[PDB]
Amino acid sequence: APDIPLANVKAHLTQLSTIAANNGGNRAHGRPGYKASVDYVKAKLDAAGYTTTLQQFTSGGATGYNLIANWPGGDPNKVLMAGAHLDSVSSGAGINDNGSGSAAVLETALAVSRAGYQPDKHLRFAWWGAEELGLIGSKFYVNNLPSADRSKLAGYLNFDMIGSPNPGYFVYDDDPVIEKTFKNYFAGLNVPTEIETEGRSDHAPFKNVGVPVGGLFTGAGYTKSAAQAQKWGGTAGQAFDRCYHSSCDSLSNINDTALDRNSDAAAHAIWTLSS
Ligand SMILES: N[C@@H](Cc1ccc(I)cc1)C(=O)O
Ligand SMILES: [Ca+2]
Ligand SMILES: [Zn+2]
Ligand SMILES: [Zn+2]
Repeated sequence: APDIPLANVKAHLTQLSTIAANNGGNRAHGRPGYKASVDYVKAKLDAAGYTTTLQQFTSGGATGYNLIANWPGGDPNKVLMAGAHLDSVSSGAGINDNGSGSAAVLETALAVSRAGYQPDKHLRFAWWGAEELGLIGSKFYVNNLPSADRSKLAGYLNFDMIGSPNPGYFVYDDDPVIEKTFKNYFAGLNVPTEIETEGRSDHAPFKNVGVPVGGLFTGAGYTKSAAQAQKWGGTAGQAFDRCYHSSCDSLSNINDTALDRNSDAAAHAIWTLSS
């Protein structure tokens, strides 16, 4: 797998930050900063050669969108998906929650095209709307995916909050092959990981219909323990993300090292699991 350039991921976050500032301070469902976020991500994918689909739904009286991006080619009967919710709460720009996962997934999709990769499995990336309303976009996708297409899914990888400023390195303890893939990447860095428990994200509708899932998380409102600060640094007794769901979930609310490592781990897992 390629090394995902941290600067490229950070540049997507800058664009999402400007989109929030240009649209009332947020990227929330039913508000213009969300569709503007979709438009940015979709244009990058279209230019890289993806087949993109805007999947519309209505929730709360307002139109929502999921953005689906299929990389042409690969085994139609073995589809590997990766995704991230692209909405924020209305209090702020949602840069860690979840610009971080959205940007890592986008940069991995662009890296596939830059590398000339032809995965054996068909790759499909997704950016979900209305996750903050209760997983509404990812539930809509799974609810509207015919059972014959559901059975073609080899896995769903989820990235939701992966740049927390006082990070831990959590790996979902779900499908064993996906989990092993992520833990192997972190072992090569000599960075320990822990099982995710803090978390309620967009892998749940896939997990609940038997699709193998996994993912990465760096923590939200829970407090980092003394033991976790000893293994990862940062500040014991402070939240992993002191700006969770806050107006201060801005460009300053990112730990570059965690964003870089989790973005690189995302690309590692997508390459490994697709061929
Ligand atoms: N989905 C939450 C943040 C979150 C990430 C990962 C897990 I696992 C659980 C929760 C939100 O959007 O606020
Ligand atoms: Ca990198
Ligand atoms: Zn989130
Ligand atoms: Zn959230």
